[PDB]
Amino acid sequence: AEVVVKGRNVEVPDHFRTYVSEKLSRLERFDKTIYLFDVELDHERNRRQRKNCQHVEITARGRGPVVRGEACADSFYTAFESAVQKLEGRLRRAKDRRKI
Amino acid sequence: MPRKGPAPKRPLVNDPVYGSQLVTQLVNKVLLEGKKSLAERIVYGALEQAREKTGTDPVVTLKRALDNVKPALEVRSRRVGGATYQVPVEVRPDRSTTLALRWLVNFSRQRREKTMVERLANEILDASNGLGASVKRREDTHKMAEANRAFAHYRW
Amino acid sequence: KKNVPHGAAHIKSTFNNTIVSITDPQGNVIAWASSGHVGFKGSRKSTPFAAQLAAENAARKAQEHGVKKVDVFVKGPGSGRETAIRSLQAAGLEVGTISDVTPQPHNGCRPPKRRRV
Amino acid sequence: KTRKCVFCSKKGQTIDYKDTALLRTYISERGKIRARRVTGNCVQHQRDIAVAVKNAREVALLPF
Amino acid sequence: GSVIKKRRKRMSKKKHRKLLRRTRVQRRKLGK
RNA sequence: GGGAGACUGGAAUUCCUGGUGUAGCGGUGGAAUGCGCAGAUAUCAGGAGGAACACCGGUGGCGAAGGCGGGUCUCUGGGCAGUAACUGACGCUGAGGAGCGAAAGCGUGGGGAGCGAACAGGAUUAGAUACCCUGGUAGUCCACGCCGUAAACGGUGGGUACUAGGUGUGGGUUUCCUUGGGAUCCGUGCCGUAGCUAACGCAUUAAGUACCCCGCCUGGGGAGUACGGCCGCAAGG
RNA sequence: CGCGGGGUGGAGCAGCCUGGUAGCUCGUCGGGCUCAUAACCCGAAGAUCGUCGGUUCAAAUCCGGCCCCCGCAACCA
Repeated sequence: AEVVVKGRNVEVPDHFRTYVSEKLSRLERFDKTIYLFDVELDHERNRRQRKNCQHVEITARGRGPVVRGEACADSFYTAFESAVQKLEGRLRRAKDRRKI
Repeated sequence: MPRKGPAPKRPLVNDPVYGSQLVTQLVNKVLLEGKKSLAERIVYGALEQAREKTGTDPVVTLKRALDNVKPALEVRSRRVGGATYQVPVEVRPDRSTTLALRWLVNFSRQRREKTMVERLANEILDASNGLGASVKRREDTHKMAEANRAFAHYRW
Repeated sequence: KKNVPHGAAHIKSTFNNTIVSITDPQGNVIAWASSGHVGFKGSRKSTPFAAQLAAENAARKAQEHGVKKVDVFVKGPGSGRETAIRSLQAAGLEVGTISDVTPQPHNGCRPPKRRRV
Repeated sequence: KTRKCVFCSKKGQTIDYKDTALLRTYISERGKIRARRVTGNCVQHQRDIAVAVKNAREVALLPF
Repeated sequence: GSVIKKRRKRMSKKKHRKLLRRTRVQRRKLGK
């Protein structure tokens, strides 16, 4: 499970590295089909007497073909949590749906 | 040009040396890309080597091999409800000539003669007798079609 | 073994297969032919081609005991009634009757309730 | 059909459970009872035909 | 109307039923 | 097909004995547990036993509401119309109250074919304490009682008088053509004015126009829950 | 103690009593199936009879042993 972590326009704290590792690591748990993950972290809303909109994109080449998956949230941890919930359900569906 | 109906196809001129639709169509399916002239040298040289190993008209040997590889039924693909069904379907004439020439060229290309001319000569000869791997692919395609006859009803 | 001058077919066309016995007027069955015994198994057993091969093998084992004329008795809902009648009229036995004896309860025992898949 | 009846229109006729001809005019070839729409009965005599056919089946005069 | 009202009510009802399953025994003996 | 009691009818499912007869049957989206090879499924003959009543039968009948359909007999309840013979306002509603009240459930005693919670195995699935499959006990059935609850719904308390119509169908009286229409009283549907409504809709079977009596509501949760009492064998109300 | 039967692609199972014609089932890759996953479906890659001995045209096949395998049922072995 190769895990590339890019910004977009943003610092990348050691809390973000660890949290990224553990949410995305849920996927290593039960989807053995994985290969590369590419994770890229946008930061707008900021600068406008308002609350910053984070965005997370995640790319995932499974064993086979390419998921993508995009999430916008007021903060970063809540967004990456949500993104991993979605990915887990999908994959088991791409696990699912088949078996005769 | 699918989903609007059938699309009009290009008319194909016949061969200068041999005078057949099927020789020129074999040339256009020999054409690993770019060199139609070199495809003509492969097909022509292979059919005069067939002329050497038969002593007859080469296009009769070609059409007899083409007949002995030509399939009648093809399997496919429709997955009704969570199970993949090999469905056997009647093959059109042009589809059958296409599978005959395309199998002939590709499994000549797998064969282990030195040049391409000796490969295509030996594959047209072995398909004329019935001893190539391409005839075994015709028998395996009719093996999948006759083994899967029941699923054919959908009328599809 | 014996000779039978004419007999009656029994075709059980119940969705997953058709079991084709033939029977004299007495009702004893000379031989029984089924799709499963042809070699098909599972969902291919349900197919009408399985009924055609079941009536083919039933008509050959029928013809080995010398039956010529047959009155066909077909059972209830399923795929392979007129296909089995077709393979019987081609495979050595002739038409006769086509009698649709479906076992009809009249709100009898309560049927299994509902399949939600 | 689309008549109005034979008992209510002809205005004298009795439906009789012994009479096997009249009850076999209203059952089908299967033996099942035809409808009020198929035969055009008044509703009273559709009840009395249904009960009469049912009695005649109970005493073996109709092939059930 | 909507079935949401009906279902909130029914959630309450369910929870209560369960609460009487588990305390059934206890209510009998603590009451007796 | 209002109710109760009694007697009885056939088709179908299951088991049983006996034939005929062989390797599969069953099941599924696809399969596997499963029943078989000791003679199954299949088919024929006979027997047992239980439950439910195909067709008629539907936007149809009856009942206060639950509800009610095999047949026949016995006992019994209500409704409608016609005449107007009788009584002469004896009407309406009805707080508390008594009675009836689907299904599930409860007690004692029978019965137990099919279906079947719970309960197993199989499969699916990341995982199924699920759907789907194979089996399967209480139950479903009857006798005698409890319980008192439901989307017990027309989501519309009961009574009465009036307010354009059009068309179906159910019960019955009569005037006319001579079964056809008319008119009438009672019933049940579909469409439609006026009027009403927040809107959808209702619309002579009102949610219209008015009178009489009862029930009930007063923001959402907390909660139809606690405490207390009453009923109940208990579940609980 | 015996008299018996019992060996055949990795395996299980035949066939082995009437010599010419050893099958069969899971461990096999490639396909077609789906946008897919898998299955479902097709084909494919291994034994000429544990083995060695005589005769007959032909010998797993018929007969001698062995390695074995046992079934047991006997053993006052």
